[PDB]
Amino acid sequence: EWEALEKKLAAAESKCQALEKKLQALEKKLEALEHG
Amino acid sequence: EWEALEKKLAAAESKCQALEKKLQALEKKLEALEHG
Amino acid sequence: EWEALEKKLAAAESKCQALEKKLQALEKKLEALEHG
Ligand SMILES: [Hg+2]
Ligand SMILES: [Zn+2]
Ligand SMILES: [Zn+2]
Ligand SMILES: [Zn+2]
Repeated sequence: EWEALEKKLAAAESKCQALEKKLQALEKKLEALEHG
Repeated sequence: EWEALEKKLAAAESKCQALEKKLQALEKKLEALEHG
Repeated sequence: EWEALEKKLAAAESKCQALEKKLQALEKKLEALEHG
């Protein structure tokens, strides 16, 4: 249905933003190893 | 159209879950370098 | 509305593809540390 797709998309957006933060967190740890 | 958007979203969901697994795989390799 | 959801989804797709590239970029740096 229509509303279930609205929510699916909102959930998808929040998952991608959480994965962007995890990526930023990993990049910080990598840069420490690469320059520390 | 409507159905093409249903599928687009399903495809988007599966890509994000695959990227989450790749992220977990990279985090494991990073943690080995950081603590090994 | 309907069109705002069309665009939301397109924006979501492009964010995930940008995060895939960042992931590939990080994986390359990790592999250098792991094998260099
Ligand atoms: Hg994503
Ligand atoms: Zn660096
Ligand atoms: Zn650690
Ligand atoms: Zn390797």
